[PDB]
Amino acid sequence: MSISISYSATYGGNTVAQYLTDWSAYFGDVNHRPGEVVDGTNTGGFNPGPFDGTQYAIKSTASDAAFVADGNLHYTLFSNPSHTLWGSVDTISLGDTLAGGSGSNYNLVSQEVSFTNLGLNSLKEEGRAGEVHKVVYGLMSGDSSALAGEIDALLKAIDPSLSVNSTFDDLAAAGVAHVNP
Ligand code: HEM
Repeated sequence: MSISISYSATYGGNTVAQYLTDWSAYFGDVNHRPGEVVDGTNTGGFNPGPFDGTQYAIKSTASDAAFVADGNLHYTLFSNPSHTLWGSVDTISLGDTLAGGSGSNYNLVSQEVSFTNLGLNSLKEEGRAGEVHKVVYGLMSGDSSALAGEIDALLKAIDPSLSVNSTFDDLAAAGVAHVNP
């Protein structure tokens, strides 16, 4: 299935690339790094978890920004290859004001953009070189490059004219993106 994008009308005139840069600047970096994960404040969480589920979500420690990844996800924690997120991601949703987690599915109250039918898939054995790992860990760490590259490849696979340098409105014109009510 080809990529499909939903977006808040607010961002219609933004390029996908520019939106991702800005969102990442707003989320910042949760400092999910050696020596810097010392409590539960920058781990994020799995649904149902603790180390697997159909969602991973994390809140910014710098702002209200948050994201949710939907799919079939597994985190190795200390087990070799350590600190690898692997499995499949179908959807990534970016925005503000995370809700749920506790019997409810994670969801953003302000879902700004959502990218679905991503068909990302990574095996455990790929370790931290897996596309799933790099995409999500990038977002955690203030670098939306990996996500941008993946969306870019999925748009181009539809047609070489479509890319992250298109606006959301451009992609809606091309039938690939859709404004949220
Ligand atoms: C429940 C969720 C998670 C928990 C409890 C968790 C726990 C940890 C802890 C405790 C560390 C630090 C280890 C140390 O300082 O010795 C760590 C590091 C790390 N975690 Fe996570 N983590 C979670 C989710 C994620 C996710 C979703 C990713 C990737 C998308 C990830 C990637 C990493 C990476 C790359 C490191 C750095 C390891 C290194 O450079 O050696 N973690 N994690």
